[PDB]
Amino acid sequence: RHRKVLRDNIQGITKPAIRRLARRGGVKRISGLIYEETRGVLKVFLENVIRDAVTYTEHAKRKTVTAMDVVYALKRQGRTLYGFGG
Amino acid sequence: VLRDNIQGITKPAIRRLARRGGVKRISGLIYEETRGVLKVFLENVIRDAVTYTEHAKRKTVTAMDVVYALKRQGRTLYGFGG
Amino acid sequence: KARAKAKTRSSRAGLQFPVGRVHRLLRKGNYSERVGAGAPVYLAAVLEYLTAEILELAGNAARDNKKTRIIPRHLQLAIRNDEELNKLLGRVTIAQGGVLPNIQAVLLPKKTESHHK
Amino acid sequence: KARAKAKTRSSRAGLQFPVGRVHRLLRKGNYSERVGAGAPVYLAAVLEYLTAEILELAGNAARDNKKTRIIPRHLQLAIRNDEELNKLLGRVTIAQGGVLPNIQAVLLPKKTESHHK
Amino acid sequence: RSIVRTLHQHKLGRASWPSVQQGLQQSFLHTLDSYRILQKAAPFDRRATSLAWHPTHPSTVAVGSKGGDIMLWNFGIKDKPTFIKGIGAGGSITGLKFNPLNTNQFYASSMEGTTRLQDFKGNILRVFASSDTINIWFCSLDVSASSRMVVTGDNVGNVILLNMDGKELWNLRMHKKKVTHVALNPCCDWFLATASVDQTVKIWDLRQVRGKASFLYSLPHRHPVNAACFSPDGARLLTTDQKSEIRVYSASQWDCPLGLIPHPHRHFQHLTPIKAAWHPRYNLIVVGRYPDPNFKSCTPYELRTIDVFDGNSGKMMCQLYDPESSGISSLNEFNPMGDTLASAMGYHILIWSQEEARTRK
Amino acid sequence: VKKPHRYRPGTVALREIRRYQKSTELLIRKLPFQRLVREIAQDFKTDLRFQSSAVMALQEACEAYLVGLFEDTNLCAIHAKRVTIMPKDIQLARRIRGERA
Amino acid sequence: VKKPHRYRPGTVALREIRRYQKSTELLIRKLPFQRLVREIAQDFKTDLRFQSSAVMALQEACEAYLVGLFEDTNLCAIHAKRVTIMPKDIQLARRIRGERA
Amino acid sequence: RKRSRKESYSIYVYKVLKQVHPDTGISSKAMGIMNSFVNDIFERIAGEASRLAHYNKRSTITSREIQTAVRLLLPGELAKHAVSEGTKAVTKYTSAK
Amino acid sequence: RKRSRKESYSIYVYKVLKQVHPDTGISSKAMGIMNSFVNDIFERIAGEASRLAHYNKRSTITSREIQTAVRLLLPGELAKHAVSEGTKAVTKYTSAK
DNA sequence: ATCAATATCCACCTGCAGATTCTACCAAAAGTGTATTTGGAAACTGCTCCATCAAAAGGCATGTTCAGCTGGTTCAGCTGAACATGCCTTTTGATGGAGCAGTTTCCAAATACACTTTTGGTAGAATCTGCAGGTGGATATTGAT
DNA sequence: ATCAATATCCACCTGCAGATTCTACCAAAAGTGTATTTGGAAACTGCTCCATCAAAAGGCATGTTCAGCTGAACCAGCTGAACATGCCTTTTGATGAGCAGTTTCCAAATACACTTTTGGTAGAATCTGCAGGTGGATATTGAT
Repeated sequence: RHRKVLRDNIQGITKPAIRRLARRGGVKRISGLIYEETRGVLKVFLENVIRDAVTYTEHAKRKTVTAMDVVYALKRQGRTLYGFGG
Repeated sequence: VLRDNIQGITKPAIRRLARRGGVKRISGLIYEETRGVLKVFLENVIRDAVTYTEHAKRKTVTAMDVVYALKRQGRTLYGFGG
Repeated sequence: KARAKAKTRSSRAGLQFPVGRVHRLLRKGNYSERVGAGAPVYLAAVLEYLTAEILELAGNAARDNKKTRIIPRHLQLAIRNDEELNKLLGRVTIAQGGVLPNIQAVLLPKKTESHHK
Repeated sequence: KARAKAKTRSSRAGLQFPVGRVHRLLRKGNYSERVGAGAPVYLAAVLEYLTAEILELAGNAARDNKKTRIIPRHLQLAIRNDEELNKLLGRVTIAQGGVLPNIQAVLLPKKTESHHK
Repeated sequence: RSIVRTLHQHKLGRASWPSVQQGLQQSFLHTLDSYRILQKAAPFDRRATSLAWHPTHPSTVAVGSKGGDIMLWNFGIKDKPTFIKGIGAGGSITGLKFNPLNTNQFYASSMEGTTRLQDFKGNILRVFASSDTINIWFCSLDVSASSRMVVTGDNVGNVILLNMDGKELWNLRMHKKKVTHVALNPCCDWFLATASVDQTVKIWDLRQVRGKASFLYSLPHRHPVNAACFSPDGARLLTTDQKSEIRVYSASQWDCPLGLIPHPHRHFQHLTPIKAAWHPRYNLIVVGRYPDPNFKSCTPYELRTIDVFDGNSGKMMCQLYDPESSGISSLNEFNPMGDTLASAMGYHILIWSQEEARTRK
Repeated sequence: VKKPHRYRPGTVALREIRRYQKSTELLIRKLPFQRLVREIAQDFKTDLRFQSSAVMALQEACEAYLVGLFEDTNLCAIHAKRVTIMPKDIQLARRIRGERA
Repeated sequence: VKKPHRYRPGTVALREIRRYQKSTELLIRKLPFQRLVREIAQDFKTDLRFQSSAVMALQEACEAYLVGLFEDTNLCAIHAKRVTIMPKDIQLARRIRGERA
Repeated sequence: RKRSRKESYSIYVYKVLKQVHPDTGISSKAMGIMNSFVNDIFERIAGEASRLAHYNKRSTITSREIQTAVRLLLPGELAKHAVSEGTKAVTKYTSAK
Repeated sequence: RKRSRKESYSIYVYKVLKQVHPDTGISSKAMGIMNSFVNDIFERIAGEASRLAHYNKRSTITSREIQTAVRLLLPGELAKHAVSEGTKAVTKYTSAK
């Protein structure tokens, strides 16, 4: 079926999930339009990280995106992630 | 009051730097704050440069020293070698 | 003729970290053509001191929460409540780290209740 | 004894940037134990292309100002007007460069000005 | 287009049998779109694994469950279909086939590692093979009444050949991995085609090949092969791979394939391997569809449907799809008469027959 | 008494803030994030496989980044004499940090 | 001519903005900066000399960083329905970037 | 009398400038900026290539490694043209061994 | 003869933990975090030392180089204590010869 | 009976700081060889990744109420931008000294390399036990009277 | 202000899912013995920087002043918050095959020693944009 839950995409991040993330950050009251911009920013960030990871995996001639690939991709941009290897 | 050489960064000079940055109206208290910010930044850069020159057994803070000091802070500088 | 009993370089320096391992990683890794004798011991000592500081703060945080085991959260609190460590690791994310419970003051309910009509 | 007329590896590749010099700088620098033959050629070509792009944009900037010599100001305009290069050099300060003209709209005054008396 | 004009044109003898067959097949496709209704369905415990048609009876269908349950389901009788409970852990009936002599029995290959002859009433007659050892099981099964031979494959790549009374002279390893399908040709009774996960199909002649895996030919495949089924006339070999490809090989130059039919039937651990089947009295191929995001589908609708192609032209001719059964139809086997189609969806068995003929008084 | 207990606007917001700052459980569900990541992976290469740990790493990093951005945004909102975060706050935060917007 | 030509507030400021954005000569004076740099150096270590190029580099880096901070401060100021830069704006700009130090 | 020999990329930058704009000159300070730019990009690409080599447990920096480094550092359409230019350069060099 | 061997800093971190807090335990994820921390700081200091050796045309990394790297990287009072620990360790090592 | 201080902006002209081009020298780069080494292709294998159908348990998408935030509209008052003045700190020159940043040369601690002996992490089992999840109460929050 | 629904703080009590704690061993570490470099002492030159003098002269510290901005105070209107409830959507346990992760080889590749010669540059002669100085010529923003 053509389910495509509101986009089959970033629109799958339910509004309560963005509310939960904002609350973890200390946000008390949220405007209506914040959700779409949050989805856009998430999409851009994910695109960049995944592009770096996919380049890494393609260089080694692998059909898997290893966790260390994501770790090194994040380290490239300066968001080192501790707890998955180094 | 003691000049402290931080007043050497005159108010008109702060106005000029702010003007080049796109501002139009300066509140009075901006001058002391900008003097403090510049002091902190200069302290950091000079500390790194002095560490570099000390490690080389020198007494002159070379231009390459300050350029390398700026590299660490992520403020790469072009024009004085590299 | 003698072959004195092998004594570890860690014991000589009184460090719990492996001096030989740091030497080996320095040679393999191409940091410089030659590695001096005293560099590995110094580097191992630095690593040991930093690890000790982080673990001490983590254990204090754990005791604060009435837990005997250090889970990833307790490392996050230790790193984020100490200025120098927070600066050394200011651009790092801890798996299952969480955040400090900081809440901005203005958001808190306004207890400044005064004369009202 | 043959001693074929020496042709620079730059000429063989049809490049203006030196290929031997990059190979030397790669060997000395501890970038890796071994450097392949094709690496210096590729790197020299990449550097040449980037230099060509920036210089072409700077020259275009100079012609717009009726100036025939590229001064440091022009390179700033070339880098900070092209989005891709700005991304490449977003964390670099050019000596004696200045800043691009930019005035926020809120600052510009009311536009009411025309002969009315 | 000339729906009725061709049969009379034949009747004068101007048309040969093949043209008549083509016309009758066209009629079959034309009526197939009225079959869309699902006349009956039935549940039982776990995923369905095996489908076998009663060789003679045109309403009896046998289906096995992944847990070792066997169900005899004669449509229209409401006789509380016979059900045999199984272990439920590894009793999966990987292959079910009626005993051609006595239809009340069946040859069932099970994950237990026991290809057995069992009466539908429940009592087990005789076990043909049992390799024991747990990480050795039986996956394939085929029986030829003409020569009274029974063939069964193993998980490692060693196939066995037994008479209907025993005395196997076989167990020579022919593949480096699991042997998925073995098919004994109907027309002849001596040459056998076997498909395996080795990504190769080997054709044998059991009456003449005994010399250390002496094969007539090797059919390379790009991906693992699930099934290698012969046309009822035995002149064509239909081979189904695991990612997306269907190949038909003729008796002439076995090696080269007649046509490559793209079709998405990707593999899954928890899905009964998809098998294309031959239409008993036409040149049609029936196989389910398993949508793929990466597969090339030009149509705007990507639905799970039972596709029907033509053996020679290799083009789609009809599709079956009825919402309320949008599951994946792993298996699809036609009724011997060619009127009813039985499908094995997960946990549901589907029959695509139609109503009867004119009514009496 | 017949009137039903109704919490005033806000007294649940702070409670949620405390609850979700005192915890560490991932907030974005596994399946939607997995689908999103795989969809974005199609544009760069076809027939890619993601280790479960790789997707977990991506989720952790994305949630951390969003939490940081929301903190900076809320800080911007206060500076405007407001309690509600609006899109222009996100845009200013991103502009100051160095990202495109 | 009761009063001389008196430009209204803002116009001279805009003209100065244009003039100092079209130029590239250093805005900080040379000798004061030299003396300040030497004071900081003597704080960190005694009897140190400086190459003229090194002091030039310090001047360039400081001016560039300050102008960047002023751009961000102005961006923050406009956000607050204002045209004036105040210390709170510098504080916010430094905080968002991560320059708390 | 005594003086070292500084090595720079000045002459080659001048050659490229002459190629793209024959009737144009470059100041000494602009030449300094260009030298710094070339050196910085050299260091960036070489470092990323070295990391790519060590990460795959390899000890030789081949053309593939520099290709990946360029793909990773540069943005947008700049990567495409640069990779094409490098590929042409290596193809020409190897075709005339 | 296959035998995987994944080298790690778990045992040493555990020894230090017992030394500084005998009645405390560490989770596997916590131990992974500490492993990553140790590797990260090692890379930082070693790379800074390598860079320093290059600037001064020095072909070796000695205790002075690590000391300068530590002074550059670590902030605040953590630099003083770390350098004091390093000096004490090196003097103890040499005095044992 | 909107033009005037100041600006901007163009047109032209001249000399020199400062780029360009040109001698010469010689340090690296090629070229020709001989020696290591090691990247990618077979080969295998054991962990783990792909993603359906029931079944189920929770979140959540959708609709009311409605409290309170929030842009907007007036309004003081304050305050900083503009301008006029006279001192005065900062630029251009200097002229030496001279401190020491580079540049040679020498050799003795220092480290590499290499083997050969030794034992310390590490991959598996064994088993030990924090604490996650329940179960209950006691208290504080919060709220409309 | 009592009070009246929750939430959160507690506080015992299991049991099991990970952590500690035993092994064997083999790969990496440590101990001698040569080779071979660094780099650091010790002695230079002469280059750059400290100062310290003139003289401006350009900038700034310095007071009026008043025009626009910044902050109050209400205010209406709406929009996010909160609960209520069915209905999705996510979560999860059933007993195949792909491919990441190691071994092991060469043929190809790169490295390592001398040699030849040549682009690289030290610095020196030239050219020559354009910085700077006159002059108009408009042009903008602010006063009837």
